[PDB]
Amino acid sequence: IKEMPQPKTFGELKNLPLLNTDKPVQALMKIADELGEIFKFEAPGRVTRYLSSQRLIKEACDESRFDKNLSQALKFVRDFFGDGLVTSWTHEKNWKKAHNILLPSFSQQAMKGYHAMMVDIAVQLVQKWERLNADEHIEVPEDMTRLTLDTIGLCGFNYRFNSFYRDQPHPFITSMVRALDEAMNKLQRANPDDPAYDENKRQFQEDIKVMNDLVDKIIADRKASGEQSDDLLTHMLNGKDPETGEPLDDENIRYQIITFLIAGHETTSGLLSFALYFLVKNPHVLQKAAEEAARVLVDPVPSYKQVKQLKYVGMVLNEALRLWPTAPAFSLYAKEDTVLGGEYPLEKGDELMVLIPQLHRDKTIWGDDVEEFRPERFENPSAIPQHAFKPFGNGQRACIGQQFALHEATLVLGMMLKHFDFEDHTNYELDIKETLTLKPEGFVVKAKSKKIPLGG
Ligand code: HEM
Ligand SMILES: C[C@@H](c1ncncc1F)[C@](O)(Cn1cncn1)c1ccc(F)cc1F
Repeated sequence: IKEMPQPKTFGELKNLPLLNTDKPVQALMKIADELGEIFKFEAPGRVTRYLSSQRLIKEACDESRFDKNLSQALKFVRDFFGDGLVTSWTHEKNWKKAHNILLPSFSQQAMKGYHAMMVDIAVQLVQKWERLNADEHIEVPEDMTRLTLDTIGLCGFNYRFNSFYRDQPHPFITSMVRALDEAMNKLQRANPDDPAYDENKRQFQEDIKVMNDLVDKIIADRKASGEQSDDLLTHMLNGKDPETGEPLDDENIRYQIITFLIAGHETTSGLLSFALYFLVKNPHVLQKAAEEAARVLVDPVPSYKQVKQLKYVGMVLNEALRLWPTAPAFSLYAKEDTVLGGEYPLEKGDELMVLIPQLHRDKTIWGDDVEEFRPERFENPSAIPQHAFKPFGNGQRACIGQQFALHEATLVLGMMLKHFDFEDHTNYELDIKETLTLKPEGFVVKAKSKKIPLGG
């Protein structure tokens, strides 16, 4: 029954120039602040409706009426991730097949089995910071990415990236980032000329080969191994579908490996980085979290059971995900003609985009203090209405890695708070870099050891 707001248009380009910025999600949040709970965004040949209120998003999350959509971003990265779990349609046969095969790799029982290898990498992080000299500082997102990449490599695939042995990032992730940048930049401007893009397109082939060589090696080293593994790669290679009784095909396996290597570390690094940012900006909250870590983590290394008792650290992480969910949007399509919210008619196939940071600032849900960092909002999880808090997506297409991410992040943040005091020595000004995920660029701290020993 109502007509939808729309931001500024530019002739035949429609709204597209508004995203000529390196911070498009933050630009869309500002449009949502100006225009409200829903607005229409048009580009040449596509329309998207952006949702920001829990009132409308709770309906969008009704899986009888809306299914996951492959947004323009997911259609773009499908060039690399193929029909892996993140980039396949719900009704593409390999989605449910791979979901069925890999679900058991993300249970609590699987988490108990990953714990010792998560501790392996977390101890390496703590030892790096213990070994810094006087007046040296920490590049926070850089070291969080070292940890999370190593953790998914070791836990998932028994592969050691050995990121803490490197002063620059592992070539695999440099090659991935550079291949994606090149693929993006290429979508514009006189492409077959003298240099083209890659110094005549050679660097992309090299970067593609880096990624294919690593996938080759992860698979070959497993098959040649005379040790028993039971990890994510075991299920990828050998798990049979409970429905059809067949394993994943070889091509899809390659896509799942690169999907999980990337999905399994990037957003978790961003979460750890934002959580430490908010802690040093809210020293009362840091103190409360540090007291919990000291009281709970009484052993030289944490046990799985002790990580489960880091209740306040978990609330800290959820509140960082509330303010800056590091995968900040997900996309849905209308299965049939329908009316959203009693007021906005949709046609079959219409795209809805959930603007998660704005959902998480809905004052009718959280109160007027939405910009404050207050972990106590999560003291009682049953008090949060359904579909108010969605940093991991929705329904059967929600993040399969959610518990892995939160166990890793709770473990590591707990050990950080046990072993160091933290100083915001530069009075860092939050600068949020946007790729397909969010991170606090240039965030640096100093860590003063509490001199607490690590069986590390
Ligand atoms: C705090 C960290 C993380 C956040 C915020 C996050 C966020 C998300 C979101 C929002 C989705 C839904 C995407 C969509 O609807 O298009 C998703 C799906 C997915 N995530 Fe994550 N994720 C995190 C960590 C992880 C980890 C650690 C892994 C792997 C170990 C992972 C693997 C996946 C996969 C495979 C899917 C697709 C699930 C499916 O459709 O079957 N994510 N994640
Ligand atoms: C969105 C993000 C993600 N999704 C879900 N859980 C964690 C994440 F970290 C991402 O890593 C983004 N990304 C894309 N190319 C580089 N990075 C991603 C990973 C794999 C993928 F198949 C698609 C995809 F969008």
